[PDB]
Amino acid sequence: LVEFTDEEGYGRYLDLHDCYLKYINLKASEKLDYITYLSIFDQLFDIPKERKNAEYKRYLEM
Amino acid sequence: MKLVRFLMKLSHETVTIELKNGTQVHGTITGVDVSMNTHLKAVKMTLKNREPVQLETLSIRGNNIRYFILPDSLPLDTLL
Amino acid sequence: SSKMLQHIDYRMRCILQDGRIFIGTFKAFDKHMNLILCDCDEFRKIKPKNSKQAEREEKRVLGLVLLRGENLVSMTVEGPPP
Amino acid sequence: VKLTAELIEQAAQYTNAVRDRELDLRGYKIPVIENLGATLDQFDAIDFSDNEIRKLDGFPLLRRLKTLLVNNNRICRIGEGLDQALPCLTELILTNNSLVELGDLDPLASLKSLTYLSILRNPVTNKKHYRLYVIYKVPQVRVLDFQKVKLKERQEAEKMFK
Amino acid sequence: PEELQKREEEEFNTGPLSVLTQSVKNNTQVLINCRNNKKLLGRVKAFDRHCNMVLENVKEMWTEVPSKPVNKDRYISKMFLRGDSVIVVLRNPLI
Amino acid sequence: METILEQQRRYHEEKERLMDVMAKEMLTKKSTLRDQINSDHRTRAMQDRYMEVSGNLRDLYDD
Amino acid sequence: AHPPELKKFMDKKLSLKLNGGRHVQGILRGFDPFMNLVIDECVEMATSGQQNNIGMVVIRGNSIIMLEALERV
Amino acid sequence: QKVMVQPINLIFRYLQNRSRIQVWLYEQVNMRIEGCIIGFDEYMNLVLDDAEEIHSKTKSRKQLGRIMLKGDNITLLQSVS
Amino acid sequence: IRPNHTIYINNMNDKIKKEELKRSLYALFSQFGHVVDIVALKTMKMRGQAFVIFKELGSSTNALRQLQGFPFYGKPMRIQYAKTDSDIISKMPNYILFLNNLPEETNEMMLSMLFNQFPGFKEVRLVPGRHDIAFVEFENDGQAGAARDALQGFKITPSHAMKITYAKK
Amino acid sequence: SIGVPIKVLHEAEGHIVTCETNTGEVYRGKLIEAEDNMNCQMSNITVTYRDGRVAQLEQVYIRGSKIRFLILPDMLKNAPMLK
RNA sequence: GGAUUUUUGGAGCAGGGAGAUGGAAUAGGAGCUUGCUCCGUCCACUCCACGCAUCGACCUGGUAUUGCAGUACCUCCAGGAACGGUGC
Repeated sequence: LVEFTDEEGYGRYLDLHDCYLKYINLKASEKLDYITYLSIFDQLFDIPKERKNAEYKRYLEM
Repeated sequence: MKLVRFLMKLSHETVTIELKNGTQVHGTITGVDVSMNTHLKAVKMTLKNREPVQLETLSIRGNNIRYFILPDSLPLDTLL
Repeated sequence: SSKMLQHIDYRMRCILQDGRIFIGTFKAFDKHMNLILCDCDEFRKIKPKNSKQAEREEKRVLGLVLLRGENLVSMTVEGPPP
Repeated sequence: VKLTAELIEQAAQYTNAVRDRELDLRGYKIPVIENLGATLDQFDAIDFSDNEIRKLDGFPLLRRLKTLLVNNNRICRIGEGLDQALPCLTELILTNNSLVELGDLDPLASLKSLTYLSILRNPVTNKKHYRLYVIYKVPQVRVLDFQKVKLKERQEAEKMFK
Repeated sequence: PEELQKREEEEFNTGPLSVLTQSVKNNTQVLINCRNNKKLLGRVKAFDRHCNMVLENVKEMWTEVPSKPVNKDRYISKMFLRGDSVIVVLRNPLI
Repeated sequence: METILEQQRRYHEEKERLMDVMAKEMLTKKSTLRDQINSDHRTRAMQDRYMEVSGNLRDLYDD
Repeated sequence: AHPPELKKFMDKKLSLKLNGGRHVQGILRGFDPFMNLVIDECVEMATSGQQNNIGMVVIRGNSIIMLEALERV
Repeated sequence: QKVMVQPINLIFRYLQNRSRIQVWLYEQVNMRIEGCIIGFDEYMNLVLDDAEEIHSKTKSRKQLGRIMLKGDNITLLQSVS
Repeated sequence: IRPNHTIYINNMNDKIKKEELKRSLYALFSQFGHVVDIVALKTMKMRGQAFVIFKELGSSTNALRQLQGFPFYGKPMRIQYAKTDSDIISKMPNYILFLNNLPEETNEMMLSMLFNQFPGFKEVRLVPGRHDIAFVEFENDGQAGAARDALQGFKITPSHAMKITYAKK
Repeated sequence: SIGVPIKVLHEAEGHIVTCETNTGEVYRGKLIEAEDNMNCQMSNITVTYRDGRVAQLEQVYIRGSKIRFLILPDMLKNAPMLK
């Protein structure tokens, strides 16, 4: 419990709620749910979410 | 209905209380009473424009808190 | 539960609204969260006012302190009962 | 008997006569000082009367301390890295020890905030040009051996060993 | 008791907290000024006599001087908010 | 000090004990995810010890 | 809701200390359980030396910090 | 054995005489709001007729009319006439 | 003069500040024993004088034995036992030893006080017969040894010194 | 009822206490009477006035809502309410 | 049991002006490195308005008190002002 948070349940789940909050701030609009956010993270080698030269880079790093 | 009763049914929940003197106290609730005084443990407490100190437990008075940050994994409709 | 009664007789640090720190043996409290602190010391943060001056903490010894509850922000423990 | 946190936790913790936070360690015959950081920086003055401490060393970072009382110990050598761990000291009470040479007082110039010193009942007091060497060595001390410094002492401290 | 529960619902329907009632009626955001100058855009889950609030989807905007001060904002997902720090609740926010 | 004989013998023995212990763990049944991850993290620290002991064993043969 | 024990300070010349550093002096003429005072011959003294006699005032209790007895009480 | 001027009596005297009342402000040393008291109530909330703010720094008086100055702001009630 | 816990001090330098005087006195008297309190008053009756309250009587005797005429802030200080007791102090080998040259007047409580210092005493018998003689019995032999070593030549009522020997079968 | 601290404050009356008001002025004097809402009246007051100006007032009455804290005499440290 | 002395807060914010003054070792942008130029963040010194006046703590020299007490603080003169807060 110094290595995992409760939402992660020891390798069962990953918390992406915090990343979803940072993502709302980054897009500057609320037109985007948690489920809509997960569809973004199902992307692999296709069209990017934002322009890859913008501020999306700091978020992607984190 | 009073929402202090909503807050009193929180224990071992990791919140982040913003106090009235610009303080940010991130810790898990051990007890809230009817006067909104919150007793936390495992506290990461950051004063205004200061480094985050850590305390084993804190006991904030009720009027001095400004707002909470509750966990996202909280079903509030069952809590009300 | 009466949670503050668990914290009784400990060396406790109490944060006031103006930023002071009261380290005292927390003897008693009540409904308004007044405190009685034995051997209590207050700690004022001192603004530096320069680019190169450090920030210091001035400590006053007080003794038996009744702290009115409207001043109190939050209390933490420092030590076991001496 | 060696010193541990056990003798810290049981000893008298109180408010002294000069109204600071005090831990008492009288009459323990401690030869080496270690494991002091369990005091959790809640103290301003720690007594060490009647211990067999050979050297004043092993001092961890405690910021709130303003007085060390090392009365009647066996300090023959002194620690040098004391100012990095005791930054806000005001009194050092080194009475009744076995300091013999002038250079043995040389680490004491590193404490910037130092104001009061007592090196009484020491052989280092016995040698000539002692007190002026202390003033010329540690200038920030205002009270030396319960004698206030004077400007004639500062001048004849600056004059010698040029 | 029960007459106070009917009294509080009719009072929250017709009184000053109606907009908070309206914010729990059709689930629209309110813009809440706080005593530390933080604007809060978010829905209200529940309120009371004190305007204590339980809030969803909160965007807290505020203005920070580093020069020109910038509109640094954060997204608090779900929160509780004490009622004495609330300044102004405006039911329909423009943007 | 018998670096050639005693120290290498002790380091070889300590390695054998570490192999026996994480073998005893992989022999035992596991019942829930927390205690699985806990043992797998424990076996990681034992592997860190094994690698360090094996490091020292390899840098003790020049003399 | 207990009234303050200002029965000593009644009809005695006071020196109030209100919040904001304000300072008024005068003969205390009455009080309520909220410590709202009624001051007769009330003279307001500002940061400037000149003192405005304002006569008969009602001071709300929550602004009072202190009151000094300028008479012996 | 002494009789007391409780402050509601004197605020009601201000009401009866319709006297123009200067009101000081809590934690606001600059501004003083003066007006004719039409009425007041339990928490010392006042209503004022032809009220005006007086900022002592700018020495300017801004007219307001009939206001309801909330009671917790009041420090002192001074009669100008 | 009787031994007290508080040592009274005059002939000090009155030009120093009171808090510096209190820090310096706590420094100067931390050596002898545990200082529980110091009374330094700067009023015109009591300036230049201090009182140091100790926990034990022996440390006050050691302070009076050491600091006769100590140069302190440019003045040789004069320490005496204080005429009154404090507020705080007033608020707070064989088992059998044969004692000789014991004062006739000696009270039972006094004997317990002197002998008891080296722990628990089983019983003491004073001689109603050959006066100035007594038997002191200790519960533990170790205690007895300590008492015997220390007590011989003990000065109680300076006119006489006690002689203590181990009882013989 | 009445809390343990206000009972200690009532015990402190007749002795020299030290109030600090909300404006930081330090009023040290003999506590003549204290009240349930911490209204304190003190005689022989020595006021500090927040910039060092120690004056001596006689017979002050401090509103309890402005009291930051109350340094009570240490001889009340053994009171049976503190137990 | 959110309307003056305690718990639903009267709190938030900013440190005067100027000078071809000085620095961002590893951390500003633009004229698309390096060198140069411009602009919305500090500290040190100098000038106007040592920001101002106040009292407390404190350092040097001279000087007075030799006194048995449970303490906001304690002699006076002159210089310097490192600290605290009050009103503008």
